[PDB]
Amino acid sequence: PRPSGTYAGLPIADYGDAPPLSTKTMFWRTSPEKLPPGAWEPAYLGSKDERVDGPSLQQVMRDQLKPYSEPRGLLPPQEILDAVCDAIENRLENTLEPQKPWTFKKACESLDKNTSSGYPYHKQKSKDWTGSAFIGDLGDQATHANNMYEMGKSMRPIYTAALKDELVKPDKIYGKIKKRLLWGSDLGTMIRAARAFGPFCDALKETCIFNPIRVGMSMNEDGPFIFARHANFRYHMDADYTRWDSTQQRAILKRAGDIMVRLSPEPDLARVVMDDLLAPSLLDVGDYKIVVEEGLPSGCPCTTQLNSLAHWILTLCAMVEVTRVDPDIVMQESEFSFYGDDEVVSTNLELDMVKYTMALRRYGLLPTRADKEEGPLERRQTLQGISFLRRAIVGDQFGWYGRLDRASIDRQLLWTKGPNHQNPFETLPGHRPSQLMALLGEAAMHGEKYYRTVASRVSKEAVVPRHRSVLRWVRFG
Ligand SMILES: Cc1ccc(C(=O)Nc2ccc(S(=O)(=O)O)c3cccc(S(=O)(=O)O)c23)cc1NC(=O)c1cccc([N+](=O)[O-])c1
Ligand SMILES: [Mg+2]
Repeated sequence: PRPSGTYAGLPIADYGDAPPLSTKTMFWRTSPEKLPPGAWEPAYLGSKDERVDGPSLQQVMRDQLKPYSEPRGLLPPQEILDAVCDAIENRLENTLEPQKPWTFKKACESLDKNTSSGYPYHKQKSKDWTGSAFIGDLGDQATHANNMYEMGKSMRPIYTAALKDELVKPDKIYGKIKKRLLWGSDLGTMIRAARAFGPFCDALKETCIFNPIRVGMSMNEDGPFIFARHANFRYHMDADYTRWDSTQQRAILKRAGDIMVRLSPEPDLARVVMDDLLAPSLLDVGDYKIVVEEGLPSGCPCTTQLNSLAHWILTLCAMVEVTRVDPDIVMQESEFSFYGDDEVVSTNLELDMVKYTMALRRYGLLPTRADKEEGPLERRQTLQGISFLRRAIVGDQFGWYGRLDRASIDRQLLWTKGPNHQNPFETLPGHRPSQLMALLGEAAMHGEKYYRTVASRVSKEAVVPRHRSVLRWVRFG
């Protein structure tokens, strides 16, 4: 750890080991025809992107790192924070079934084998996986990490920075180029965090309908119940935060982590891992590993739950600050849904929206109105039209459900995933059945008319069910 200075506003701690940022996309066009105006396309691919002449990917990454050197917003008032945290912990103790510890074997099995091991080998995890265990280098890395876990010994996570290959609005390619920062965790940290927090994460997933952290929900199976519950409350809103992860305070995440640790079956071992996760983070940006003291270190498996929990603490602190009602009463009078930064907030309380917005902003968060104008967040008295997990919530005669917007459905027709390549507009030879049947489902939820337009598009080239049938399957079966 010898070099020094400042990289993208953040301290340099060492030289970096990360491989080069990706110059390819997994998205291919489904026909050679020209795309409509305003059509979304895969994010910028760097100096070799034929579509535009933009900055280096490393510069694009430096842009994403800016928010992490911004100053934090403020802690909620301490007396409110303490009471909110207690009420959250208490609700979780009243609902979660105690779990057994996770074994090394279980931890290994849980890892997604089709992503990278991160530092130091940067290889797809499948490559040292036998079907039942890690061998070779990953085996060594995993076993060592597991030993350290069992001994309650600290290890420093090393995260690897990347940029997300996804379809984006054209202006993010042909205007001011943007591309989203991803933190990839090192396999050692994944093994330790899996063993320590997999149990809590499982317990919490079993309650995803009765508790606000919805991670693990099935939209088609649980959405109807989840949204029917929200609708029992009068006022509905969604703060639609900007840059949620980069604006988090580690002090808040430490509060969320404390709760996770105390509700874990190996709390002394889990405490060591959570402290490592929340200590100033080492992020490999290629040239340098830099130190990031603030924001969400979003590599590991449990981080969505941790982030969700931090979301819960802040939303509730803001509501208590403004309404001056006790946390437990706010919770009696509300239904929340959280998935990382994504929220739905339903309440019977008459919130002073201007005062609510100001408190969120005082905490360093960046809530945004639907019109992106300045001023206070808005609320409505129907759940319908609020979104969660990229679906509009819709109510009808049969009940509530989540519907994918037409535009997202169109997009999945224009593009298909396949191996990585350099030119997005290239069509993939050689035809995705189950994915077609799913698309018909979503199309169906928009009526027979739109369903039929999508149904023709699907027939090419390529068992096309009737609207009424498929609707019934997706809504009820
Ligand atoms: C965030 C997100 C973004 C894109 C997709 C998604 O469906 N992507 C795609 C999958 C498969 C294909 S395929 O090539 O035809 O097989 C896609 C093809 C084109 C475009 C997409 S995409 O929507 O633009 O990514 C595809 C899914 C998600 N994930 C969710 O909607 C999601 C996340 C967590 C939980 C739930 N959920 O419980 O409903 C749903
Ligand atoms: Mg939302």
